[PDB]
Amino acid sequence: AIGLLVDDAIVVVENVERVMAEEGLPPKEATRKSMGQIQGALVGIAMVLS
Amino acid sequence: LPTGVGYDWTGMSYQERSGAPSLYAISLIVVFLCLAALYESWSIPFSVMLVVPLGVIGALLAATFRGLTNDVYFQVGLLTTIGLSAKNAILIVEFAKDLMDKEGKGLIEATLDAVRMRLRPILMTSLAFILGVMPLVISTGAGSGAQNAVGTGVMGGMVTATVLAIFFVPVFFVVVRRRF
Amino acid sequence: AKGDHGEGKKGFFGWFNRMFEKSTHHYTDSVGGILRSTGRYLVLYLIIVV
Amino acid sequence: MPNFFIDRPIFAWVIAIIIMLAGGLAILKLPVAQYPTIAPPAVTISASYP
Repeated sequence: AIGLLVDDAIVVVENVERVMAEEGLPPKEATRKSMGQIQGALVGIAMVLS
Repeated sequence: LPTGVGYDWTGMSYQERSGAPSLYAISLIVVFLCLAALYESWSIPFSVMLVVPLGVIGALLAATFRGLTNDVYFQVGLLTTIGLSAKNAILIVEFAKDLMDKEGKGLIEATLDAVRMRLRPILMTSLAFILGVMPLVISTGAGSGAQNAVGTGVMGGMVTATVLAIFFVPVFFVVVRRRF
Repeated sequence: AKGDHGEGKKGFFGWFNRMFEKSTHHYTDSVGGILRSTGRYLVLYLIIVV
Repeated sequence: MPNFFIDRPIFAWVIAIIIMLAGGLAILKLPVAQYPTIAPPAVTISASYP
């Protein structure tokens, strides 16, 4: 699991830098719209994972 | 044998009760159910499901090419690859089925830009993993099989997982999403 | 800030960021011809499913 | 809540079933008796002097 672990972490640190170099928002307001598209996301892993 | 003689299996053979392989058959009959939440419809979920072999094949090849068998150690290492692969697929199919209900886009639309957005994380995650698990696909001291049995089913996996996930997953998306 | 993906600069990541930003695109749209004719993957499937 | 499940009526059935499933599953693995064990435990010593 030194991986599923990593692609929970990497899939949220990327997905804001990726919103900031497309929308061009402040770090905070993107890490918010970003997490808004991966809410229910971490709910099929958390479910399917188990 | 002569009447009056009979037999019994003991210990390493008796085991145990109970014990059935339909565990995974009830697992797989609820990973449907979980996705039917995430992705609004009953018809969609198949998009991530169909992934699952694109993962095992490479891991099986990697074991068969190294000449190591179906352990528990390979067997768990399979299950990490069946989920890591299907996690990545969950993100692709999510972004797609959102950057067309939020944005409101055409029928094919950014199923492409879904795979575009996600290609950067999917690549560096699997790069890190295959790199971190490297020395434990050779290592060969103590646990020279134990540790070696762990990596080979991942090595072969995350190789087959990502290098097919990019391609087959939007096939699986568009095929199915049209079909109903 | 909007648009930015650092395509060239001082360190050996200018070398790289242009390199990955090249590699992405050369195999971004290669789904295109694939998705039009699904069939030649949809039964390449069964070759790997078996 | 109920408005949210009218908003997502699919989650609804995969909560009903996810219950019925991993509940009715319990009825495969549940002790069946008559009345629960109410009578107080009793140890008996026995011996025999021929």
